[PDB]
Amino acid sequence: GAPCQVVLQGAELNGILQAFAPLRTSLLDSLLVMGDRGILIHNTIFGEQVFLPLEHSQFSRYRWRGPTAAFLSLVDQKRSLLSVFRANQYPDLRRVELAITGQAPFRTLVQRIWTTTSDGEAVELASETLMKRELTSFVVLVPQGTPDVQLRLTRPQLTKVLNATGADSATPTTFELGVNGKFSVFTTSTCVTFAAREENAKTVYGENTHRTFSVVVDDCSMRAVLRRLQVGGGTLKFFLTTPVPSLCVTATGPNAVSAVFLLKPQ
Amino acid sequence: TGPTQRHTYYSECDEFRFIAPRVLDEDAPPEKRAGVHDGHLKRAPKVYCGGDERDVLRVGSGGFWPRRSRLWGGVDHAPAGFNPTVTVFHVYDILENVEHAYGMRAAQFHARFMDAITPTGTVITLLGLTPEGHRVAVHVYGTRQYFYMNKEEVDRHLQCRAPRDLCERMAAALRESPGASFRGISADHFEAEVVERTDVYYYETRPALFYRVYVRSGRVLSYLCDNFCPAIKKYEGGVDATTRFILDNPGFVTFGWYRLKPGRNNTLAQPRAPMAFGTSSDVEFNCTADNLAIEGGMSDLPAYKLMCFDIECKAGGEDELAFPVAGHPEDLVIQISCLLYDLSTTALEHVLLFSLGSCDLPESHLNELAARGLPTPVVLEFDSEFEMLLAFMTLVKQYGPEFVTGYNIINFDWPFLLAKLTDIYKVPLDGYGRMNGRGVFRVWDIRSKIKVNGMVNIDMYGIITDKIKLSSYKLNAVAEAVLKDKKKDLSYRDIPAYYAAGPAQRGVIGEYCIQDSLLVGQLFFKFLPHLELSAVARLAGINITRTIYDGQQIRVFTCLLRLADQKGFILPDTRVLDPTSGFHVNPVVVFDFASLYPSIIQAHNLCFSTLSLRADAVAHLEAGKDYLEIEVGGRRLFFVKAHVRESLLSILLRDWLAMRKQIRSRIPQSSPEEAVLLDKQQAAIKVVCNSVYGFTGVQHGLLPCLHVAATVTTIGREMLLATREYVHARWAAFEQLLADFPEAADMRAPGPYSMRIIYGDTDSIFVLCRGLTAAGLTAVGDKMASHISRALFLPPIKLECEKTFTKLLLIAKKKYIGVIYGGKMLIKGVDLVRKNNCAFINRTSRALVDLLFYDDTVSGAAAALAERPAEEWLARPLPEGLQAFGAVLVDAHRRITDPERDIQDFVLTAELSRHPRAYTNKRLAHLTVYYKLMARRAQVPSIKDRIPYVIVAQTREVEETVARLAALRKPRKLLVSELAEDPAYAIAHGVALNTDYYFSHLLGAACVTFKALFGNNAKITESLLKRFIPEVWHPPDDVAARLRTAGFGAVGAGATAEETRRMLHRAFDTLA
DNA sequence: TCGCCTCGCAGCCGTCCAACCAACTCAAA
DNA sequence: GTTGGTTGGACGGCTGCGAGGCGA
Ligand SMILES: [Ca+2]
Ligand SMILES: [Ca+2]
Repeated sequence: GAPCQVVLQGAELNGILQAFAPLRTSLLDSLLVMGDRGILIHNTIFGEQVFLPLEHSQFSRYRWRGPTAAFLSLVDQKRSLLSVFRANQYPDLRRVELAITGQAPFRTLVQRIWTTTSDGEAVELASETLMKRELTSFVVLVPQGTPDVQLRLTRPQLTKVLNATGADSATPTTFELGVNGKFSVFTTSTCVTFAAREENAKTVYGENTHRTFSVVVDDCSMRAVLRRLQVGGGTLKFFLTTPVPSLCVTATGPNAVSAVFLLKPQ
Repeated sequence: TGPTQRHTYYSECDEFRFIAPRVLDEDAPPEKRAGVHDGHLKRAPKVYCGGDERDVLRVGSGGFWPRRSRLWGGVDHAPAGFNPTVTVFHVYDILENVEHAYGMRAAQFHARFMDAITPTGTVITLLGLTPEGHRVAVHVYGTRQYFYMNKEEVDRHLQCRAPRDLCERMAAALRESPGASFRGISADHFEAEVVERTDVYYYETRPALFYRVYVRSGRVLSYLCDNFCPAIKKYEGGVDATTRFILDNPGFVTFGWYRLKPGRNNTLAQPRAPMAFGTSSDVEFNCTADNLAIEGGMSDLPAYKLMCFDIECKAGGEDELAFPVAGHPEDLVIQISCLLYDLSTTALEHVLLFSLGSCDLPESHLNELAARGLPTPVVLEFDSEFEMLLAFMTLVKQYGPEFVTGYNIINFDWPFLLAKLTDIYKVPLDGYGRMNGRGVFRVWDIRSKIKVNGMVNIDMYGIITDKIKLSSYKLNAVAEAVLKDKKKDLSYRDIPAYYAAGPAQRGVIGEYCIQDSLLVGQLFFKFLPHLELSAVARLAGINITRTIYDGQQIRVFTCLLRLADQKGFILPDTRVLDPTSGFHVNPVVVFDFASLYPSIIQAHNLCFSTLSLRADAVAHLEAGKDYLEIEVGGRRLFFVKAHVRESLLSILLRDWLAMRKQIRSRIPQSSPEEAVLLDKQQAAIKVVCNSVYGFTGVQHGLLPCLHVAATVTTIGREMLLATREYVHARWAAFEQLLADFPEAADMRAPGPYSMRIIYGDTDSIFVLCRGLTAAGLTAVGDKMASHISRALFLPPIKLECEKTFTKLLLIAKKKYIGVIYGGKMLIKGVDLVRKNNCAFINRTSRALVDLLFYDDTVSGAAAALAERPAEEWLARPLPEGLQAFGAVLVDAHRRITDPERDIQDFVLTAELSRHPRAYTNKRLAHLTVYYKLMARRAQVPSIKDRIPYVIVAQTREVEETVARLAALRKPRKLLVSELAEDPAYAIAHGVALNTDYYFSHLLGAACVTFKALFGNNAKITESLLKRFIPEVWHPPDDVAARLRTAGFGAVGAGATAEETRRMLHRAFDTLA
């Protein structure tokens, strides 16, 4: 049997399908990084770092052995390993398997697909099978550490923030958290404000609300990226104790997708 | 008195158009050294040689070139009392001319010859040589062309009651002709007679009464046939007097030995007086056909001469590197090399160099020629183009080389010379052949053709392209390939510079001109083209000139005409075999039908004369037994069998094949020179036999019968299917094969037995023999072939075992690569090493092919691909054993990016057709390189020359330098056009090659061949080949630096497995 | 009256197909 | 001729933005 085996059927397959539903085509060209803890999907959208961690526990069965494997999601520069998780690409989808075989750095992933047929017969779509050898060498740089501040925004609150975000490099935007727990985002022509609090439309729940800060971002990318990914409300995660500060926005809907934006040094 | 018929070549000349390069005025100031002088000059044309000077047109003792001339300008320069007795003479050519009794009244011809040309008659002139090497012309009198017309049709139309009346009608139709160019003709110029003949077309055709009409002139014949009674079909009006002379005199030939003999009333050939000579010959005779006999036993060629010549020209316009145009007065012939050989001994006898301007051959050249034992070059110098060209044509007329050769002389040298002579100078050419005037001397484009009366032009370019397969047919490439004689070339780009420099450098031009003619002479005496052409001329009953230049049809036509006349006829004037592409590691036996189409014609008695489109034609005959019924193109056709009526085509083929067998039997016992002649003969017979099928199929050809042609192919197709079904039925099991061929017992290989046809073309079948070994199989194959032949087909149809492949890639119809049992590789219908590619792609492509065929691991794995449809291989691991094939691609990929790599392997090249501003598609790699050369460091430029280039990676500096100077008259994602680079620059700066460009062209090349392994599906092939290459991923350098300063951790890379694992655990914790 | 959500239209980009130029021709100079 | 870049246009799948309608 294959050393590494991944299965999605039933409830777990439904969970994954729901997670991918808002993401549309956004992740179809991506790096898949596979290890014991799950599949980390990585891409860049409008120059910004985008991640989707699919935890091992979210799969019906998950077994991994040997080193981390990385795969480009595209096979023969056409079909994607993640095309199976598009909302309506396989209407009768019933089961998906990943088998990874061979030895590093030359292992092959095989993806197999089943559809429930009349009377609930699980028939394999053999012609839709996908095969991919791992990247023989890869480097990916990944977020680490605990954020200094976390602020959870509902879908209306985040869309207000994206509207307050600057339209171009010539009109940058500032994110600030003040001594009184006032959180605010502003630029040359507009401003938005919220009352942050530790875990009523202006109330924002969070962690380390007492840690005041001011940070700036030049790019309009944060609005474009988070709309592209269809983020329906999310946690703003601020990383401040680094040479370049960073903001990670993690979605709170069906998708667990995250975009990371570099912040102007203080 | 002077000549009876005026000599039209120049024997005197005292003014001419003087054209010479001004640079020859090496005393003149630099302001007047460019361009040509072009004006008339009032003096006799002159030639200089070795410090002496002579009039070009003077004949006498001290000439600078050899002569084989008796008359010059109507003066007899023969020795005192010159009167050689002629008995035997060789004929190499035959002319056809009209003479008129009135014109010849002052010549002293015997009455019998005058009567034959009263008032006009066709004279057949045989040209050749006596054993003593005297040039002879023998004028044969009394041959008349003739055609036939149906008596009933003519009588019913013209109300004719007697042959007298018909002659009046024809004479009247010529008197009344447009342009009046026959007024003077009368019914006396014709003879009509009633004969019984049969139209050659169809079995049911009854013998009928025809008028056979004799005419005295080909001109007259051609008009009547194309204008007289157009509703009435003419027969054999196309047949020339030479053909009638040959066919109506049994045994006569167009090339061979003859004897003068007494004729009927004890008549003898009459020697002409010199002033009545029609040609540049030593002796001339008048005779009739009864004064001639073929001389048996004599076969050696007499001492004919060969001239091998080559011209050099100099473009004289604003660009000295432009191709010279004969109509441009300033574009000059500047030299002519002329080597004269004895064609019987092959000895080189004279080396002449005609030079416009003074010319001193290099001492090294002279020493080399002396060491080789060759004649010392004679250098003929001239002040002008006209003087030189006139001297050359003077040599041609006076020396009269019966055979002329060179390289591309038909398509270049002759047309260029004759354009100069005809258009610039106003020289008539019609006296420069053998005839002293009014002879044919003409070039015409189709490539191109030449006809010069009495002169057999054989262009070695034609001979070599028709005989040897080469990457280039440039003379130097040919000399390397054929003579193993590697040598240097002087570029046309060099000529203007050498020419201007002086007599020593013009001498270097001369050396290279001489060397070129010497090489051509070697090619000529290697291939001996005159011997094969003369063989065909003799067989076909046509002259050697028509043999060279007319098509295949006339050869079969003339032979058919001979037989048809003998037989009383007159000739009227006008899918299961498809291959599944794939790779076979089981042996493939090739069965080949021997001369299939000829054999079908003979076996099935096909002919014009056996065919019927009507059932009532053969209702008196027994079906099957007496005729073949066959559906062809939707029609029912009948062909009666040989015992009902024998096919004329059958007879021709049978007799030729019997003759060819007799000749090939005599060779093992023949002397070394006999072996050469017998070999040429048997080869001539083969080419004529193989043309019979084609002859019947030419719509609008001489004597078409598309019904015969179609029947041949239809029977062909059915025989191949019959061969397949017989093989399949008779040898489905090994036990059946062993019962026929018991030696097959030891031939049994381990796996399942099968014997199936996998391919078949027009005349061969490929039989895949699963479960048999390749070793005994070629021998058992020939006994299979014999057995099949016996069981299925009529003699002389023969199936033969041709070869056995051990490995075979069937690509498509007529495309395959196979290894023969002896280990040799055979490639058909594909090129592996295309000229558009760099050496890297060509070498790697060939290496992949060699691996498929010579690594059994790869071979067996490649065969295993056939077990599954092509799409399935996308979804599963490929057969184990293809690993090495993948390794070649990975190595090739790695070799592109290697900093230690030879740039020269990756160099492409493109010429500059014209200045870069004159292009429309200005995005071309070589134009990008042209402007980069200019832009950076004003690197050495180019014009009408080959620019080498390499395709380079987009290293940002290329983007910055993309602003080319062409604007003085893309900014991102650059085109291949823009990423082109000078290889010297690329070497000097360690620039990276474009991996995508080179590797995609390698995968392209691979998909031409290996696509057959995957259903001929190029996209799957490309995908599966691309999959072998290692993929890597990294963030860009700037991004990576930024993310590291943002505190991002590294995953994969050179980190340990544990570091990577832990880092991903951190990622999942942060991203959640 | 203002904000949010949904639907439609426009711009976009990648794929493919057909046509056009141009080089080897190509070999003589 | 034939082939290889290129180019320019049809078109098909997709996402974003703007406007209109409905609900609070
Ligand atoms: Ca030549
Ligand atoms: Ca030449």
